[PDB]
Amino acid sequence: GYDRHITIFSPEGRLYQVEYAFKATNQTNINSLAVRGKDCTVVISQKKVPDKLLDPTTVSYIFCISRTIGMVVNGPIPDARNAALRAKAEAAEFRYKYGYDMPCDVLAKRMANLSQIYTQRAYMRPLGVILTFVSVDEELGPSIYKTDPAGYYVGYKATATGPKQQEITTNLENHFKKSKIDHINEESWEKVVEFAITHMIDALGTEFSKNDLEVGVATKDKFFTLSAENIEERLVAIAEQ
Amino acid sequence: GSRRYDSRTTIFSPEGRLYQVEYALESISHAGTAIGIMASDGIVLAAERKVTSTLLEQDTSTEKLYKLNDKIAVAVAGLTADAEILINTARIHAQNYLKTYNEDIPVEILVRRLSDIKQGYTQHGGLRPFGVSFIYAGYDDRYGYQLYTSNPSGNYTGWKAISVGANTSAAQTLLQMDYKDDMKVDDAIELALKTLSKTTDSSALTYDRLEFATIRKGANDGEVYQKIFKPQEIKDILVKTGIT
Amino acid sequence: MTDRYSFSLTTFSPSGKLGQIDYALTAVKQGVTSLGIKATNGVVIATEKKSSSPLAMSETLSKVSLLTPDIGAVYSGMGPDYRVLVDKSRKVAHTSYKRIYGEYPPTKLLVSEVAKIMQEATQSGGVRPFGVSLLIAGHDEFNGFSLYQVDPSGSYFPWKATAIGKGSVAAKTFLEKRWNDELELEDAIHIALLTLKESVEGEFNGDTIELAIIGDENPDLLGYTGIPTDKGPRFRKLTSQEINDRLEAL
Amino acid sequence: MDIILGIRVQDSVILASSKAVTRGISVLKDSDDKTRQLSPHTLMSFAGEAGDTVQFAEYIQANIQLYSIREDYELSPQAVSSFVRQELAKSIRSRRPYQVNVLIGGYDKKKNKPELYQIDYLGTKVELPYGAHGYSGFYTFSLLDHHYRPDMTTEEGLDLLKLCVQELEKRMPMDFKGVIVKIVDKDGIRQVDDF
Amino acid sequence: QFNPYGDNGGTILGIAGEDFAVLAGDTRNITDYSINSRYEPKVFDCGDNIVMSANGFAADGDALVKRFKNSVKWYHFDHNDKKLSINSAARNIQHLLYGKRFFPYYVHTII
Amino acid sequence: DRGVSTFSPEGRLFQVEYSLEAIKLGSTAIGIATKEGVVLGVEKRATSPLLESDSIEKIVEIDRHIGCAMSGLTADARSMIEHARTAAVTHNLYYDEDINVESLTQSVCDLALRFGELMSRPFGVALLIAGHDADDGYQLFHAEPSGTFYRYNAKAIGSGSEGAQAELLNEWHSSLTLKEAELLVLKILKQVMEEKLDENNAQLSCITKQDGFKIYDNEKTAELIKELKEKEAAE
Amino acid sequence: GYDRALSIFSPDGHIFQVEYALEAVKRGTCAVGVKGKNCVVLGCERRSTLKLQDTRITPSKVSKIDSHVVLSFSGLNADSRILIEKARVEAQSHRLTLEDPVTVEYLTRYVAGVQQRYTQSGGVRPFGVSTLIAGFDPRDDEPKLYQTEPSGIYSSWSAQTIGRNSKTVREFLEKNYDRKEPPATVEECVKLTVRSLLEVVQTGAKNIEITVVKPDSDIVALSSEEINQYVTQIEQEKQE
Amino acid sequence: NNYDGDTVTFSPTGRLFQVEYALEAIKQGSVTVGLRSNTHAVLVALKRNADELSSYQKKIIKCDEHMGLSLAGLAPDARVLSNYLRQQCNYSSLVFNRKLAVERAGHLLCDKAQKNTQSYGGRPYGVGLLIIGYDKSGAHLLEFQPSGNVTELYGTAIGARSQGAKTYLERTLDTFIKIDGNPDELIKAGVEAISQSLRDESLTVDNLSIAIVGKDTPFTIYDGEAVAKYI
Amino acid sequence: TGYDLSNSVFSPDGRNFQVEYAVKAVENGTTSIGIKCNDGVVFAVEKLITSKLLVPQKNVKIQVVDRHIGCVYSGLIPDGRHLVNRGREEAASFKKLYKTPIPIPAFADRLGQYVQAHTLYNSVRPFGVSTIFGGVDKNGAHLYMLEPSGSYWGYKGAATGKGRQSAKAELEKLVDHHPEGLSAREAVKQAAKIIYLAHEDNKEKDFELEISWCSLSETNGLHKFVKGDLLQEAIDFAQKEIN
Ligand SMILES: [Cl-]
Ligand SMILES: [Mg+2]
Ligand SMILES: [Mg+2]
Repeated sequence: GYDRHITIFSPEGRLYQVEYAFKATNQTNINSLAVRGKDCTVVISQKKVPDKLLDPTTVSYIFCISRTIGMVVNGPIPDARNAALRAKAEAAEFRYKYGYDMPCDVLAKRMANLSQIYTQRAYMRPLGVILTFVSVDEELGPSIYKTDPAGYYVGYKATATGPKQQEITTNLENHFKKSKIDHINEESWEKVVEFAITHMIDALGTEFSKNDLEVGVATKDKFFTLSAENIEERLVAIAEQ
Repeated sequence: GSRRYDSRTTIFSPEGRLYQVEYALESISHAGTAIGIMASDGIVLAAERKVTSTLLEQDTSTEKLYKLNDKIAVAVAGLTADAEILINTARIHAQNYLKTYNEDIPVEILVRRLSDIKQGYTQHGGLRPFGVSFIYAGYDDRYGYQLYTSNPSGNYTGWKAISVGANTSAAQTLLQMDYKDDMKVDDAIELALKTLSKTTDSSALTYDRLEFATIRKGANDGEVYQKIFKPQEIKDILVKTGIT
Repeated sequence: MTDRYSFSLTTFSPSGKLGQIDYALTAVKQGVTSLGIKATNGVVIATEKKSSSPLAMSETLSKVSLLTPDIGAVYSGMGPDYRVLVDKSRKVAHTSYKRIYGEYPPTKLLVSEVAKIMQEATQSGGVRPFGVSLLIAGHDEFNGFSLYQVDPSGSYFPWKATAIGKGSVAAKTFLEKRWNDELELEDAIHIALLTLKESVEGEFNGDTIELAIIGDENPDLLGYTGIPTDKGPRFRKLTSQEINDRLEAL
Repeated sequence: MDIILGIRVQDSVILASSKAVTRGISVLKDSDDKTRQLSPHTLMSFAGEAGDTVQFAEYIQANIQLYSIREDYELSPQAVSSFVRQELAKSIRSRRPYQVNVLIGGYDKKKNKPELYQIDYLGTKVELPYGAHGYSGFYTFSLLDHHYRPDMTTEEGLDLLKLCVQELEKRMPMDFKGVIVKIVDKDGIRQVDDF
Repeated sequence: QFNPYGDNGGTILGIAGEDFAVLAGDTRNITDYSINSRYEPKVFDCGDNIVMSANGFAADGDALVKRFKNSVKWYHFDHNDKKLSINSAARNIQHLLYGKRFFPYYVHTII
Repeated sequence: DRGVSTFSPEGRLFQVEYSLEAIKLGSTAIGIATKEGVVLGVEKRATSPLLESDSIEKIVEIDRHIGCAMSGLTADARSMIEHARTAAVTHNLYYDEDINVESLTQSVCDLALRFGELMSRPFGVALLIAGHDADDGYQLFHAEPSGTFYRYNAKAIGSGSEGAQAELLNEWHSSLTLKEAELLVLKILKQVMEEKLDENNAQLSCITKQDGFKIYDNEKTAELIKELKEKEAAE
Repeated sequence: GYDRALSIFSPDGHIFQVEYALEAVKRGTCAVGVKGKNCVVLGCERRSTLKLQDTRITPSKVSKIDSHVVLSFSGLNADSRILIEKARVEAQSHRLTLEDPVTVEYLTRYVAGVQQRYTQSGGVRPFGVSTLIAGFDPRDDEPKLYQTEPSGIYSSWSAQTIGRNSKTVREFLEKNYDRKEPPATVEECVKLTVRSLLEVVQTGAKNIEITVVKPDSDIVALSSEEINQYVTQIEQEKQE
Repeated sequence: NNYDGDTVTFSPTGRLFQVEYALEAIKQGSVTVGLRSNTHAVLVALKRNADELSSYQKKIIKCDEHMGLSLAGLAPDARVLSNYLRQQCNYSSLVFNRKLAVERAGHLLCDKAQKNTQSYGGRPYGVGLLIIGYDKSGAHLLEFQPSGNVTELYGTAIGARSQGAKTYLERTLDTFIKIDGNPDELIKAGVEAISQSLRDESLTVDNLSIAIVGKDTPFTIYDGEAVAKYI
Repeated sequence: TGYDLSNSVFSPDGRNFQVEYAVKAVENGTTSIGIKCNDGVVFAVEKLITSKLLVPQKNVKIQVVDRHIGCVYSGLIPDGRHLVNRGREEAASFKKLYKTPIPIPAFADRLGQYVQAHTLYNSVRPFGVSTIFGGVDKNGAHLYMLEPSGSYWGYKGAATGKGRQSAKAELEKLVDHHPEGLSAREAVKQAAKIIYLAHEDNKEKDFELEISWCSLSETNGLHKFVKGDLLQEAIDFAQKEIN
C-alpha cells in the first residue's frame, strides 16, 4: 500500500496524499472569509493566541505578497510561509520581466501550477495549505482567487475556508440570493469589513474582541492589514446598530 | 528514502529472465495481430486494428503501419504511443545515415539501432521497457527484400514470413503450412489476409478493421514503391481474394 | 534534496497491465462528460461547467481552451493536469513548429506533440501519468477539419464524433444514431446539446454549459486589418447568450 | 606536405604523392608515403599541416575499418568520400580545425567504375577525372586538359602522369624528391615501385 | 593591460662540496630603481636537510617554496615519516613547476 | 530493501561481512615472509581438465619490488591491480624512487570502502601483497575489502585458511631460509587442497631484493615438489 | 541518474544478480569451441523452433571482432551485441595507438573487464552472456581459445562449451579430446566439433553452424551442405 | 526495528538507530585513554592484533606538529577524519599563518560527522576519536563521537572495557591535572589508567602505544622499545 | 500504516509523523530558555555534568550569529550547530547585499524556511532541535523559538527541552507580574532561577549554568556571554530562591 505514501494513482483513480494534505489544512482550527465591495476586496480571519508567552503581533496568517496583492492562508504556518515567500518572489520577477504588476488571478494560477507539480512529481510533497489571494485588479476590479493542494483554482464572488467553512459559505450564499449582485454594494471599505465581520459572527455564532480577529483590505494600488485598534473601531460600529 | 518505491525494472529473476521484458511480451500478446510476408518480387504487411467503432475516422487513422523512409516500413504491435517514440528516432537515424554517407540506410543497420535502444532500457536506467514489437519490411541493394522483427528485449531476427501480437502461435503455424520460397506478392497478399481471417478474435474480417501495405519493385523500372492501402483499396482486395 | 526518483513509477504487472495508466483512465471515467462532433464545414466540442460552489465564478474556469487560432481543446478528468497540458501544448506549438515554419501546426501534429508529453509521464522517472483524456478539435489548410482524442497512455485516435468521461458509453451510442457525413455545423451543435443534456443532472443553460467550435474564419476577431492572407481565427467559443438561443430550438 | 596528384582512367584510379618531408631548413626524409588504405578498394592521399595530416588520415582509416568489420561489407568510394567530407566540414568550425587536403581514389565494385574525389580542408568535395591540391594543379592541369581521355589505359595514365611530374620538376622551386605512385582498380591497391 | 609578472631582482648561488653544500643569496629586494627591503630572506630551510631558493619574481618564488615545504610535510604523513632525499625533492619540484607550464612560476630555482 | 552502507546492530557493515564469506569460498593463497625474501603461493583450482591451467593468473606483479596474490572473486581484483600498478609507477614519476610496500597497500585499501548509492558494492576478493623496500625490508600484508590491512610474518587466505594458518602458527620462525619457506608453502597447500598438488594446479612465486618479483616456472616448482616428497618420506 | 546497487552480496557471500545472469546463459543455445594444431573451430546451435526464418539476414551466432579474431556466445542475444560492438571499437583503437592488432588474450581481457564492470556499477545489471573468443595473434601460428562469463572471470581452454546442455557436450569433449595430440587437420577439428554438437542438437540439418578460423586472418563459415557431409559421415561410422 | 534501515529515519521515541549502531562499533574496538595536565597532553592506546603472526593495528595518528588523535572503531573512517583534520590544520597555517585551535578542530569534526547523519544514501562514521593538542590556550583533550558530539575533557577513555579507566581518571582527577613540567609522570598516570581496562592480556612492548604533546614538545608517537620504559 | 517510516508523507490525519518523532528527540534534550526584556534578550541553558572529567566553562552550547544574534537549542546538539552554520551564511549574504545587519524577524524566516525545507523530501531527515534565538535590531528587541516542523513565532518568554513545562510556568508568572517590562540585569537573574527550577526534571546529575544576553544599554546591542561576577551574582540569586 505505497500508493498512499507518494503521489501516484490508487486503483480508484485517487491521490491519497493530496486528500490528506487537504486535512492538514484544518490543523490550525482557523476560519477565514473573503468578500468584495465596489472599490475593495476584504479578507478576514480568526486570530487565536493560546499561549500567553507568545508575542501576539507575530501571530499572523495574512501576508502582503506585493503592493497590490494580499494572501490569507488556511493551514500550518511553515507551509504557509513557504507559499508566501514563493508568491512574493514570483510577483517580483513578473514585474521585472513583463513590465507591469502581476495580477491576482495570474499569481493564483502560477501557484496552482506549482501545486499541481507536487501532485504529479513524487519527490515533492503537496503543501498542506489553501491560499486565498485578494486584490483590486486594474483590469478585472475586485478579485478573490483561491488555490488548494490539488492544484485547483477558481475566481470567487466571495468565499470561506476552514473547519466551519460550510456554515460561512451558506450564510454568504443566502445573502447574495437576496441582493442578486456579485458584490457588497458599499462605497467605503470600512463598511465592507463591518459586513464581513458581522456575517462571520452570524455564521459561526461567536462574538469577537479586537484580538480575536485579523483583517486584510485590498484597495486600488495597495493592500494593507488592519491593526487591533482599527478592528476595535470596526467592532464598535457593528455594536452601535 | 526513494529506494522503498523502486520496482527495479532492470533485474534478473532467479531463473535468469528479465521480469519486465516478459511482462511486456504478455502485454503485446493482447495487441492486434500484425503479419509480414516476404516474396521474391516484394513484401506484404497486413495488420488488424483492435475492436474499432463505426464512428472512428478510418481514412485519417494510423495505429499499425508506419513509414520510416521511402524504402522501409514497420508494423506495430503493442502500445501505440511507445511505438511512435521509437519510430521518430528511427526516422532520424535513417536521415542521419543518408546525410553522412549520401546513401539510403541499409535495413539491418536501422533495425539494429532501434533494437539496441530497446536493449538499453532493459540493462540500465531503471525505466520500464518499451511495450512494443515491430515487424520491419524494407529493401536495399545489398540483401534486397528483408523482413525483421524486434521485441522489448531488444533482440531481433530475420524472417520469410512472421506474425506478432495476438494468436502468433496459431498464425505462425498457418504461415508455415502454406508459405513457399518461390511465392509472389499477389499470392502473399492472399496468404496474409487468409491467415488474419482465421486467427482473428472478431466474428468476421472487414475492411474497417484492417491496415494493409506492400513494398514492391512494381514501380516503373529499377526502384521501389511503398503503398499504404486506403480503406477503399483494402475493401477491394478483400473482395478479390474472396474473403467478403 | 535532488529528485532521487530516477526510476519508473509506472511498470508492467505480471498480466501485462500498466497499472498507473489503467488507474488514470479510471480517474478520467469519474470526470465530467465532454464530447466532440465533426461536421462537413466545422467541428464542435462541448462539456458541462460543473461548478464546485455557487459562490465560485465559473466563467473564470475555462474547460474549453484555445491552443492555436485554428485548434481548440476540451477534457475529462483532473482539471489541474489539463491546465498544465494546455500551457505546454500552447508553448510546444510555437517552439517545435511556428518558430521553425512560420505558421501554426496542423491539428494531427500538435496532437502528436501533446501525446508525446503524456507518453513521457508514463515512462520517465519519478512521475505519474496525466489523469485526463483530451478531445482536440482543429482545422488546417491541407487536412481540413479534424477531431482527435488523446488518452493518459499517450495514444490518440481520430474521430467523426465521440464522448469521454462520466456518461461516455451512453453518449457514444446516442452519437452513433445521429451522426452522418452530411451534417452542417449548426446540425452538429444541435446534436451536441441534445447529447450533453442526457449526462447533466441539474441546470442546463448557457451559464452551466461550455461550448466552442472550429468553423469559418472570424476576421472580426483578428484584431487588425491590412493583410489579405490573414483572415482570422477559426476557433470560436460560443457565448452564454448564443447557447441559450439554440436551446429554444432544441 | 607538398604535391599530391590524382587521375581517373578507364578502369583504375592513379594517385601520385611526393616523397619529401621538409622541416623549415632541412629535408628530413625523401621516402615518405603520404597515403592510407581506407578499405581494400579505396585509397586516400593527403597533404596539409604537419601532424594534422597523418592524425586525420589514420582517424578516417580506423572509422572505415570499423564500419567494414561491423557490417562485413565495404563502403562505396562515394560513401567514404561523403563521410570524409562531413568530418572536414565539421572540423572547419572547430576550436582547432584539421588543416588537411585529401584525394580519395577508389574502385566501386558494384558499378565497376573507378572514382576520384578531391576534398579540401574546408570540406569542399568534387568528383573529377583528374585532380590536385595546392600549387600542383597550376602546373599540371594545362597538360591534363590537353592529353586526357576518359578511355585511357592505366599505362597511358602513367605516361601522362610522368609528363606532369617532369613539368613540376622543371618549373617548381621546391625539390619534392619525386613521387610514390599507386594504382587502385578491381583487384585492389598496388604500388608502382619504379617511377 | 595588467602584467601579472614582476622582477624583484636578487642573486643566488649554490655550490656542492665533497661532504657539504652551500646555498647563498643576497638579502636585497627591489622594484625598478627602488629598494623594497635591505634584509628580505631569500634562501630557506625546508626541512629534511634541504635548502631552497626561488629567485626572480618574489611572489611566485614565495608561492613555490611554500608549496614545496607543504609537499615535504605531506610526504611525511603519506609515507611513514620517511626522509625526503634531495633527488626525490628535485623530481617533486619539477612537477610543481611543470604543473604551471602554460602560466609559469617566473623564477630560477636552486636547492 | 535496505542500504548498501548499512550498519548491523553489532556495529558491522553488512556488505563487508558478506564479502568476507565470498572470500572464504575462494581458492587458497599462502604468503610467508623471511629475511631472505617473501614467498607467495596459490591454489589454481581448475574447474575442468580442458581448462589450460597456465592461463589461471592468481599471482600478479605490481612493480619490480612488489608482488601480489589473490583469493575470492578474482575478477574484482583486476581494477585493484590496475590501481596498484598505477600508484607504484606514478609515485616513481613524482619522486624518482621505489614506493614503500605499506604505502602501496594503503593506496589499494583506500578503494575498499568507496561503495554506496563510486562503485555499487565492496570487492569480493582478498589480497596478499608482498614486497621489499629499503626502510622496512621484506614485508607481507593482507588487504581486505573492509579497508583494513594487517602486516604478517606468514598468512593464509581462502577456503583452507584457518587450517593453514594454524599450521603456519607452528612452523614459522624468524630464521627461516627462502628454500625452507618455499617447501613450507607447498607443504601447507598440499594439506588443504582437494586435488593432489602438482606443478600444474599450484603456483609459486617470490620477491627478493636482488632479482625482484618472480613467478616460478612449472619446471622449477616441480623440482621443489619432488624435494618436498623426499624430505617428508625422510622421517 | 539511476544509481541503484542491483548487484550486491547476500549473507552466504553470493552475488545473485551475477548468478542469475549465468542462468540466462544456461537457457541460451549451445556454443562450442575446439582448437586443433593449426586451427580453431567454433560450433553453434540453432534452435529449430524458429522456421520460416530468413537465414541470409538473421544475425549469425559467430561474429568477427577483427579480421583475425572471432566471438561466439550463449545467453541474451541483445546483450551480446553491446559486447561485440565495444570489442570491435577497442580492436580498431588498439590498431590505431599500438600500430598492431589485438592479441586474442588482450581482446578477451577487455571484454571480460567490461562484463566485470557491470557487476559492481550502480544502476546496471550484469550481462546475461558468456562468450567464446577465438583466433590467432598477429604473426603467430599458435591457436587461441578463451572463455568469459557474466562475473568477469576469463581463462584459456583446449576445448570448451557453453549454453544449454553444455554439461553433456563438455562430458563428450573431456573423454574425446586428447591434449598430447589435438585434431591435426581442419577436417579432424570440424568433425570433433560437429560430433560434440550432435550429442545435444537434435537434427543435423540447419541446427548446426560451423566457423573455421586459421592463421593470418583466414576465417570462413561452412555452408549447410558442407556441414551436412560431416553429419552423414559421422552417423554412417556410428552404425557399427 | 522498522526505523534502522537508514540514517534518515527517526524512531517513534526520537532515536537514530544507525547512529547508535555506529556508536556500537566503537565499544567493540580496543581501549584507548586520553588525559592532560596544564603543560602536556597524553594519549595511551592498547593496540590489537589479528593473531600471533600479525602486527598490532596502529591506533594513534598525527595531524600536525601540535595536534593528533587516537582511534577506536573502523580504522578507515579514522583515516578519513584524520586526513580531513590534517587539511584543516594545514589550511589554517598556509592561509592565516595560524596554528588551528583544538576547540575549533573539534567543531569541524562535529559538523563533518553531522552531514552524514541527516542525508540519504550515506552512513555515519563508525569510529570514536580522542584528540589531544597544545595551542595558544594551553593543553587540550577532546572526545569525538560519530553522532557529532564533541566534548572537551581533562581525561577520558573509549573502546571496550573503557569504563574502568574512565573511573580511575575520575578519582585521580586532582592528581594528574597538577603533573606540570613532567612528561614521564603524566604518561605513567595514563599507563596506569589504561591498565584498569585490561583483562587476561597485559601491556607488552609491541602491544602498547603512547603519544604526547606539550609546551615545548611536538606531537610524537612512541612505539616498540620506546615504551618499554613505561611497562 | 507505514506513514511514519518516511519523511514528508502525510498520514490520514494530515500529520507528518517523522517531524513529530523529531520533537521527541527535542523533548529528551536538556532545558534551554529565552527571556525578552526591555531593550534586549537573555538566553540560558542547562548543561548536564555527565562526569567530573568535563572541563568547566569549556563546552559552550550557546552560539552567536553575526554580532547581534544569540542562538541556543535543545535536542541533538550537532543538528543545532548545522542550523547555526546555515544561519551564519544567511546573515553574511544579507549583510553583503544590503549592508545593514540582518533584522531578527528576517533572520527568523531564513532559519524557518531552511528547517521547513527538511520536511518536504524523504531524502532528508527533520531537525532534531527546537531553537530559541533573538537579538536587537533597528526596530528593537526580538525573541523567537523555532520547532522541527519549521514553525516559529515571536515570544515574550520561551522554553524547550525536558524541563519545559516547569520553565513555561515560571515564564508565565514573569509576564503577569511585569506588564510594564523586565530589565536586562533582572532577566539574567530570572533566567538563572528558571534553569535551576527546571533542573528538577534532570535532578539525577548536577549541572552547569550558562547565560548570554543582547541589550541596547548593557551590551550596545551586541551578543555577549555572562561571565565572572555577573554570572556568580545570578547563580547566588538562583541558589537563594530554590532554598
Ligand atoms: Cl506556470
Ligand atoms: Mg509528490
Ligand atoms: Mg577542393
